[PDB]
Amino acid sequence: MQSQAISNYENKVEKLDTSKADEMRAAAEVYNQTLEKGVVPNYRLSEEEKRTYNSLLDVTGTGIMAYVEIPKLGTNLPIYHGTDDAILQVAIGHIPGSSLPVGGQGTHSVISGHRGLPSAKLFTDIDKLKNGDRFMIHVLGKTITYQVDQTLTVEPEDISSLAIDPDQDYCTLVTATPYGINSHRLLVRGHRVPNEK
Repeated sequence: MQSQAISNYENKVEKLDTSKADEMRAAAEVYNQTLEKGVVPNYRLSEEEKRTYNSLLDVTGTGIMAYVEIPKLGTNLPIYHGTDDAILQVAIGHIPGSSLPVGGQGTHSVISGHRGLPSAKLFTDIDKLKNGDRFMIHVLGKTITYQVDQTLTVEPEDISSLAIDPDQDYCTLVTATPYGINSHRLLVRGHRVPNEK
């Protein structure tokens, strides 16, 4: 299911000319440059903003923009647009209003399984990631590597650590961590490092 989705993504990417892939990825980077930085993120999009967001990195019909690879956890998951409310029950979703997952200075992308059904087990083992561990975003044939440097457990309202820092390139993985009689969020942040040749 998740394997099939990723195969379908890879097939579409292969069919694309490098020119087109580069054009699509540059459009995402240009969009990221317009986002506000150094502030608590605003994750409430207008209708016009949603239309813009949905039109970007629309590789497959289903709205898969990329996939994440976490070698240590044996995890490979397709990343959907975060407006696709139904599919987020069984798949990872990018948080709209955060940077699209194409990297660059002054980007902080956020991808989450917090809306996933328990049986879906989305990012169920990201609590096992330690500082120094790597994950990779695969987007339109480009590999982008992140090294985890921070693991926070927060109340769902506290998103201040998801701010876009103008001089950094961060990706945060998010999941629901239900302990006690309440629900919390686990935020696993990595910073951009060079790829493994």
